[PDB]
Amino acid sequence: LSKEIYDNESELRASQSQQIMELVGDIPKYSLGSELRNRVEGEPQSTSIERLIEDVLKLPQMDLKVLSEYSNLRKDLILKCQALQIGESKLSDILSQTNSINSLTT
Amino acid sequence: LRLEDNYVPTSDTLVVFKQLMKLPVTVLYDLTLSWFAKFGGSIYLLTETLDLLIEKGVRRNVIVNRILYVYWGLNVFQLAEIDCHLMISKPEKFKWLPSKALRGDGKPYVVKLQPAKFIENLQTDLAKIYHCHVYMFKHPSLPVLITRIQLFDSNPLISRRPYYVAFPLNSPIIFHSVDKDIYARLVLQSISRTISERETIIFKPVQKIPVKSIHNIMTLLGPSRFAESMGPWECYASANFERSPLHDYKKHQGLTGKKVMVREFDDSFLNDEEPEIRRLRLEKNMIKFKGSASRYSSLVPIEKVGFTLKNEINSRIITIKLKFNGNDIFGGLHELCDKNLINIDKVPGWLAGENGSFSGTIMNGDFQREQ
Amino acid sequence: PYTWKFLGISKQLSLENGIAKLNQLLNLEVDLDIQTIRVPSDPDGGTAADEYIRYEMRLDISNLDEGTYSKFIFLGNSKMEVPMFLCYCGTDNRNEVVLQWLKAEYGVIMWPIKFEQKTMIKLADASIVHVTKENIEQITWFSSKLYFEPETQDKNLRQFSIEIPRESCEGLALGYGNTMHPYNDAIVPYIYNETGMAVERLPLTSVILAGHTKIMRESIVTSTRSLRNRVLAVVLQSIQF
Amino acid sequence: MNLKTNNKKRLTEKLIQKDLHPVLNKADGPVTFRNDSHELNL
Amino acid sequence: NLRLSYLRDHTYPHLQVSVQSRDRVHGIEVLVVNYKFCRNTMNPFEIQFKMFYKFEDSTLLKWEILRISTNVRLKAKQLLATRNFQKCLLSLYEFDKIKSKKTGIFQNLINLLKRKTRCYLMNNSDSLIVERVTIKLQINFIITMPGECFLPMSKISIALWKGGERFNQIDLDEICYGLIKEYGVKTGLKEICNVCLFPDM
Amino acid sequence: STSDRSELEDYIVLENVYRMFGITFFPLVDPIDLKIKDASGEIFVDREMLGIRLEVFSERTSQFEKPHYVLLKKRIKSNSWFLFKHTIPSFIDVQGIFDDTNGGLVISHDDAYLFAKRVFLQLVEVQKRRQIFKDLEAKKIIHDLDLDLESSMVSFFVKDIKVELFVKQNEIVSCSILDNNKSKWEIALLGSLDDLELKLNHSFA
Repeated sequence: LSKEIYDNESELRASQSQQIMELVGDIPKYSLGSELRNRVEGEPQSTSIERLIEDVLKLPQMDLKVLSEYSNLRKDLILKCQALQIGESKLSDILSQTNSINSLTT
Repeated sequence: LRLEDNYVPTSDTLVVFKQLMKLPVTVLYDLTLSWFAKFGGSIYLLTETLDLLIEKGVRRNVIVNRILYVYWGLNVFQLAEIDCHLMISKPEKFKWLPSKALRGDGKPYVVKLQPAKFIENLQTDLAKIYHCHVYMFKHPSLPVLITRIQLFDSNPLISRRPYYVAFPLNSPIIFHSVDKDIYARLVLQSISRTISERETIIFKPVQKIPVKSIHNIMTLLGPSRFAESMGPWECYASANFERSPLHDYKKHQGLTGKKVMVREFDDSFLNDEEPEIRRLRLEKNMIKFKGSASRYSSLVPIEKVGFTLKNEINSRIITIKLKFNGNDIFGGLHELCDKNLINIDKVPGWLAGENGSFSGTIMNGDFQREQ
Repeated sequence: PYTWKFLGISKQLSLENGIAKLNQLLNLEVDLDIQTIRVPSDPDGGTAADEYIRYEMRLDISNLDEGTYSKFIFLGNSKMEVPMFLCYCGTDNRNEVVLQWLKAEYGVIMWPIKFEQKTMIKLADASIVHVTKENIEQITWFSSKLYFEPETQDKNLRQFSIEIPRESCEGLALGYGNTMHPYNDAIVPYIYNETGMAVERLPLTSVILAGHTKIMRESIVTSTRSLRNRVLAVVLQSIQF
Repeated sequence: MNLKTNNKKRLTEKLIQKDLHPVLNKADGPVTFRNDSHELNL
Repeated sequence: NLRLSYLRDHTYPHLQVSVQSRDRVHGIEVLVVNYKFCRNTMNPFEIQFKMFYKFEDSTLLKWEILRISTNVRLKAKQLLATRNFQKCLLSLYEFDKIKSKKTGIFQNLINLLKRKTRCYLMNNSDSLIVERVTIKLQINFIITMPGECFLPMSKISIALWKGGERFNQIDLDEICYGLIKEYGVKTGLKEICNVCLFPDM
Repeated sequence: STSDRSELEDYIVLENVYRMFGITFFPLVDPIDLKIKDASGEIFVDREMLGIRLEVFSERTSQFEKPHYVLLKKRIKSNSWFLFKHTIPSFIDVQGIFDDTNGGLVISHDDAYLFAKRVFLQLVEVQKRRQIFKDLEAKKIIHDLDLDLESSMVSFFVKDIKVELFVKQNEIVSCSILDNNKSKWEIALLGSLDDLELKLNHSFA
């Protein structure tokens, strides 16, 4: 009788486990990079801007006010890494230019 | 249910006695000090007791009774340390098996792992399946990382055979101990999943025949200059023939000249004194089977090798299948050539010892390994 | 599974006489056919030093067991130095009592025959030359598995084998040319050319064919009871001085 | 499977698409670029 | 002789090396040597070095520059203060190779575009400007010697003009990057001048 | 043999000044396929071989290091080299680079020279990555440290903090500080490799 009770409760638990796994995904795991889930779980102990850049372009897009705020923050971070790459290339160009100027003055 | 170091298993005491009797006294002193510093049981007051015991010149039996009857198995971490020190001491007992680490298209991936964060990740991946305990140390001489993975079962906890996975420091080739049970596939697959963390890695095995020691497999397939030459090209893996361009030119092989012997190219071997010519013949055999100049054993002892020579005469594929055996194959082959049984003028490169411990076929004069 | 041990015979003897003494000592009856066979019946032999007299001393008993079944294949020639020899199989006691009778009656000298390397090569050459009834020699092929067992320092190289498949053997034979000796003119020069391992000087142990025969250094294991004419011809040629 | 079908659909709609002068001479192509790039350090 | 032939012809073509003298003190050794990079026969530039071996426990102590042909001297002024002469020799050789390839590419483009429309070079040889109808196309090819990788890396960028003003730079940079990525260098530039023609397609 | 001795000495010192470049192509012959043509008794080579001698020159010890060798053998039916027996350690991937150069097939000599130059750039990058950390140790700005075989992952000590670095090709990508000012100090030292030498005096003054 206890075995049949457990079998009936496992059959009831199967539909519950399928329903609570088929809820709204809420941007679930196995979809972000390493650094996003490491910042989720806290204390990453190793920051690296290149992996943050390569993983922030991998996150998808989507109480709709917090959804609009998330998409606005996503556009903001996209503009951040865009300006970062632009500034890095321009800084390399400026450094080459002033290296030529320093060579001429010396 | 990931077991910590303070848990003690249920094993027989006499087999731990037999294992701990295979160690010297100073490593036993270091083990007692480290275990009492980490766990203790029955500060510096009990240290001078063993300091006075090792000064009197006691045997190993009274000190192994001391260590087995001030802790009375000890724990899982103490057993891991005992077995790993036994691995360091006698390396000829184990048997390694290499496996490459591919990713993406097929380009090899260097592991570049760190010993801190890898261990908890491997343990939290393995604990969702079985009871497990991992332990990872650094080899004191060779620059590798040996990881001892131990598993358990419930009929309290019956132990399993400990599974070893040896990581070299900067190579895409990962050695593991030879097993084929489902626990071996589980541990290797779990390591292949947890070492990646950015993009997925798979472990295609590069060899099927096991090799004996860790120095031998490190010299064969680790990060080393001997990793590909290994045979008659052993001179290029040590560079004993040339000096730097900033060296003298008076002591140069172009200026001094090396004593050589005129080879024979007609079939003058099947028709069969001067000890300088005998010394030059032994030097020729030493050149062909080894580098420049015991006395028969090679750099690495190879256990088993199976060749296959698929030539092609008048559009007929003529295969033969050489197979070898024994302790050191190419050393015994150099010995058989040294007794003038094998004509060294017609010994090809693949038989001579190059691409050692690789049993593969030959299709028109260029070696290739087997999967 | 009929392991053919080999023994030598000192003096040339006839076998039609004295066999009744073996019958009286044995209380059995044996048949001794007199086959005046001749090797390579093709006419390029000169009909001189090519014929032999074979005495297949069978034991026509109940054949329920093969280990007690023992033939005695003989050979002889009245032109060579050592004229005769025999070869026996089985694990019967009748082998011991008949070697006792052969030592006692005719007064001959018996000794076991040890094999060379070129002798084993010629036996592997001759154990595949099949004789048909149409007076020609058709040659079958077998995926031969050679063997070696040398002794080195610290047992470095214990044992190593050279295995050649059947189609490769037939290809080497057809690429060498038409000859009646493949295993001494084609394969062994091919192994010497592509490996440098001269198999005449390396220590042979077991030239094994593809389940057909198994030539050793002390015996010959076969699958059928009978032994061919060229095999015993090569063996009798080998023990000369 | 969705990426395979999407790749096939993209190839079929690009076959209808118009690229006559600057693309259709190759649509020896990317290998000479990598050769000259690792040669000239581009 | 065969080893010097493999060292001279097969692995360093058009390079004139000649040892000059050597001397020893009591245990060091001096060596003066010159190189003449003769890939550009119209104006080959040379250099002269002077090295000081330790000659046993092999170490370089002193090395310096005797004289440079005044053609790359300002460009070499930044590189010859790094005190690593292997980078100096390899950078000079790679600079000669890259400059010869650049002038070959530009000679090919001018020999293929001198028929239909006009053309002229620029500052030294670093950029090339063609014109049509008006519409102008400027292609840039800058060789940057390293300073503060170490090989001299090159840069390729193009720029257009519709007569009125310059075009946008982002789309032209993306188009020339994709066209060089897809076709090549000797073929990509022909395609980009054919698409800046745009008479038919 | 005195004038010929001086000529051979000039030849040897010319070989030395060419070998100071770093990438040289020394000739070689595999001693198994020295087949005789049997037309006059002379010996022709069946399969050609060309050996590359990579040689990186250090700056700290001011001497040449152990030279790494690459050997190429021509295939028997394609007239293209395939990488026979190289001596480079396996963290620098050699076979994939040889497959990547010129689409897999290498015909001319400068096509091999491009592959040799790529492997040379990789080796010199590893050597400079080791040298800069070794001279940072010798200048006693850092305490005892450990290096990898390729000097891509190191861990040194400063006066209070244990610092781990994972560096890519001549520029630092991932750092680690372990013992809200820690994150600023973490992102500050990121960048080039001589910038690390400059920025270490910016926080240890």
